[PDB]
Amino acid sequence: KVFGRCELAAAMKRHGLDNYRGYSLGNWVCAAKFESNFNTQATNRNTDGSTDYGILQINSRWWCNDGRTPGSRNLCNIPCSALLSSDITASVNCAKKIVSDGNGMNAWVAWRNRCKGTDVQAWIRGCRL
Ligand code: NA
Repeated sequence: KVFGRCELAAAMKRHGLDNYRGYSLGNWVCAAKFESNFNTQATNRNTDGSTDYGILQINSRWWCNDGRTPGSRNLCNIPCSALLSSDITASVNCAKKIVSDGNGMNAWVAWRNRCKGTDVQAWIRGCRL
């Protein structure tokens, strides 16, 4: 599924991301925009044997198990295929873990490069929340 901006914002709000660990909703929407272009099926296969999965491009070395990645930790305790669903629940639950495991949103390269320091409220402006 390719989400709309406001539709994704509402889904992320329903799942408790607004102000999760001090990150406003627009940060999460911005991260998804630049990680995956709002596409739940996005995959990026890296040369290091790992793969980034889903709307938040969560990597298979630390966070989910795909059976193919060296050094797997599976800290979210999920198969990576769960991150390719049309429903965002598994991606949101794992994203919450990423931040709870002592990372901030700097764990997402697209957040740090394209969202940090910007007016991230723009990403939820005009939306029914
Ligand atoms: Na996309």
